[PDB]
Amino acid sequence: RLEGFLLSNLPPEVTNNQQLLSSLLGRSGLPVNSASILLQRSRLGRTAGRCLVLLPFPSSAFLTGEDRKALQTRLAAVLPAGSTVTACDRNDVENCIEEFERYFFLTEDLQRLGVPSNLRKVVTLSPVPPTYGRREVRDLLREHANVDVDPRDIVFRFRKDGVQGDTCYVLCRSERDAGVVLARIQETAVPNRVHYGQLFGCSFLWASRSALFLCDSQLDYLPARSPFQVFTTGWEGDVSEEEFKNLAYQLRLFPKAVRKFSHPGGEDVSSFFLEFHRMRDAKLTMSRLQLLRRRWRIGANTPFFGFLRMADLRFEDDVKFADEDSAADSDLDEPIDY
Amino acid sequence: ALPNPSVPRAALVAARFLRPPGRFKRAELREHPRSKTGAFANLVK
Amino acid sequence: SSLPRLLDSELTAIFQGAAITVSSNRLFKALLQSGILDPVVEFQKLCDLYEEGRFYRTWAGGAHILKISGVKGLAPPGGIDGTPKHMSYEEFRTFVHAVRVWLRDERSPVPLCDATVRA
Amino acid sequence: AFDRLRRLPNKALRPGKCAGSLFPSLPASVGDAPSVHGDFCVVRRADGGFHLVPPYPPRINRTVEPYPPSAGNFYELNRQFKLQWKNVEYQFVPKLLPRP
Amino acid sequence: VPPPLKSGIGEPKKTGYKFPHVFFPYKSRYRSPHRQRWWPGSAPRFLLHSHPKRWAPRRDLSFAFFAFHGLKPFAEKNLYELMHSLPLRGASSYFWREADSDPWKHLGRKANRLQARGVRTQGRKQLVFSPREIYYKRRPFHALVFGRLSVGQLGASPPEAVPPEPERAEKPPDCESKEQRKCAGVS
RNA sequence: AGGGAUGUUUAGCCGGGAAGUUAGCGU
RNA sequence: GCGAGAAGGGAAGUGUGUUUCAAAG
RNA sequence: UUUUAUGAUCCCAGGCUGGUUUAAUAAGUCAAAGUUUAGCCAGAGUCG
RNA sequence: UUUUUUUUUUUUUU
RNA sequence: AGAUCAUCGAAUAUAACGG
Repeated sequence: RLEGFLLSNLPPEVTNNQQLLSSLLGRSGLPVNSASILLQRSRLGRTAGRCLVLLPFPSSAFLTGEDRKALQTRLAAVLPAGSTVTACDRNDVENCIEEFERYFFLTEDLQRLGVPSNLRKVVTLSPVPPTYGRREVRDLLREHANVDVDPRDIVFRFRKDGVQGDTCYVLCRSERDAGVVLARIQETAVPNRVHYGQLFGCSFLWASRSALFLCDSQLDYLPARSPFQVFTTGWEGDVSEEEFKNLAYQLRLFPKAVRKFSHPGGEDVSSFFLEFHRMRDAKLTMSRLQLLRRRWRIGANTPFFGFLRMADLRFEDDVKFADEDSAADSDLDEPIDY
Repeated sequence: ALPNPSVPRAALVAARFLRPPGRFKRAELREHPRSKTGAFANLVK
Repeated sequence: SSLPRLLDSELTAIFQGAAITVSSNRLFKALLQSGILDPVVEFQKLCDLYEEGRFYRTWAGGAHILKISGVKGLAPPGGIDGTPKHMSYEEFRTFVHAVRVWLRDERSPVPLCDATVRA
Repeated sequence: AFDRLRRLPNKALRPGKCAGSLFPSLPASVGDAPSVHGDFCVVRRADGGFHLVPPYPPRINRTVEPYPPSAGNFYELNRQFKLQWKNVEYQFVPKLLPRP
Repeated sequence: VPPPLKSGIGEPKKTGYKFPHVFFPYKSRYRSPHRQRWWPGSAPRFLLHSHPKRWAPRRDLSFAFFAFHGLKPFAEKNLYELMHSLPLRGASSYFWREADSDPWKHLGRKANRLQARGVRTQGRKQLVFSPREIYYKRRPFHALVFGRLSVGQLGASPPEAVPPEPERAEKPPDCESKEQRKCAGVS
């Protein structure tokens, strides 16, 4: 049954004032038993580009068919500004909307568990699923066809610019053995899309592959800002020097690295960094490694190399964020050749 | 499904300025044995 | 709630009874006679949904014009046969599924086809 | 004049425009935006990569007879490309060019 | 004239094609990626044309006929063939590649290319292979050998030998490096 | 008593490739 | 590993072309 | 029910465009209904 | 299901 | 994506759909 609507794409001038937003709801329908709203807030105290509206107790709203819903939707769609979406909310998706707001607030808090070297070759990705996803919903998966009881509160999801649940979903595993087993059977799988009317929805092919990693350390933020083209390599043999051991053996292979770094931690595997001058040299290196991997019979899915990147950060007392900067000119370093 | 197969979105946006192959390059793919065929890359299945 | 499941075997009798390919004129009248859809659905109701669903284009129903006319059929009418698309067994199945739900969601509190709306 | 053999113009693979789009989000001109990929498709390579590939037969024009008279001495004419997967076969051999 | 196509040992009989490629009559400058390499100054495709089917009259058949692989010249003996006759299948040994007598480096059409330096007017550090696990599929020229790859320094002796290295652990036991030519070891 | 004795064939899924096949409408 | 029809007139009449606009895979 | 002298049915042949100076109170401010020479767009598929 | 593998994985019951 | 005279060969015209 009907339980409320869901607004999106709202202008910043209406979310920052509760008086204006409340006035628009009184004329269309019930005023702010009266209805209630809930505005999503970020960790820094900033609002979002969407809101939520909840209807009164079901006692006075159970008998509401499509005839009364079409008129209400239509009438409440005109009062707000243009370029706005006003969709209905079912009984199942209503509970999921609350979790969406909580994920945005805990985005930075949740990106610390298993991110360090402790859990390196564990993390996985699968950007198949659409916005329709949940911790509970997704828990049933990877159990009926792969046999793998993954943790519950270890599920992280990214977000787009409009605080919308990005299709990029990331999972974790308790152990390391089962990691490989996840990315071998989840290929071209069609469990379901949506559970409406007691029947399944459209089809969706699954595709799991290791293409992204996470790391959190105190000696990684500064070193990874000086060079423009920085590489990452791992899965090395017993403990080694930089100038005396890493440089000498590098001559055999084709790394062609200007500089190098180390990665302590006291584990049984090392990981030395690499540096390049031009983007073409970096690019060519990627191919080389890839080719070599096959030769060695290491594994397609086996993490061997990667590209280092700096995650976007949002500071305080700033009128505009770095990620939302339209005047940035950080693309000239990547020349195009064809 | 039929029009467009399962193609990850990550590999579609990046492949933008990729020049299409020529006439002779096309025959290489079509030539037997088709060793350039990847996983789930079959044009018949 | 609890929408009934349409058995494949049942649809075979209706499709073959109205008679590989068949015209769409005889199928529209036979669907209502069997009463599988259950107000009473009128003949115009099915025709309106057929055009609104963009089934002629999807199914490539206009490809038969070039066989008779040829080059003259490429141009628009003003810049011509107009026979309906002859749906096959496979094609007809899809349409029946699509029209079965379009009538149930017309009075449901939670729309399924088009839930969104632009201001 | 009934059941007369007509002729249609030739058309090769249309190259996609650089300035394309994935999905037009409520377009506000009187037309459809072009595509980057166009006719071409992206597939997984053997060595774990992504590369272009000639799609399934691109509208093999059967209306016009072969130009070189000496085509049967080196190539088998009247070919068919069928799609089968285990015990399932689909009817898609008719390659018709619909009107604009 | 080019040599006739032949199938290698361990392969079922195939049907020969009527033309080398699709554009046989029409085009002539087009070349297939899988073209044979028989002209002097090239190398075979390993497992496509290296070991074609061998036949001989009944009279010529003998034990020694089967041992042709193990008696190949130094310039054509691969790792697989070399390890087959060594004690313990060449296990617990060292191997290295000597790139000094390649067919293209002495003979061939493009045997006078201009290098970045020009011409050669005049102790090294060569890689060493330690085979650990040996698995033979198609003897004596086929195997899946897993070993530890490391670096070692050569000696001052007249021949190519390995004094007190390998020293550094490069990578865990992996697949072989090269399949073209290999030398002996100290063991 | 040794020039003896002992040893003998491992199983399932999925993706791609070559030859033969290219008969099916029973879903 | 990458490039290669760089030697193409065989098809089409309301088509091939031109002009006005548009295109954040 | 639809086209039809504002050419419907219908037979043969022809692929579209640009190219700077250029005399004379036709003193062209773009060479004035239609004239070209490095050039743009465009030109199906097949080893069963 | 049968030859080819320098693209993979799985095997237990107090 | 919209718009965008047709000409020569002397000429010879009403045709296709449903009761």
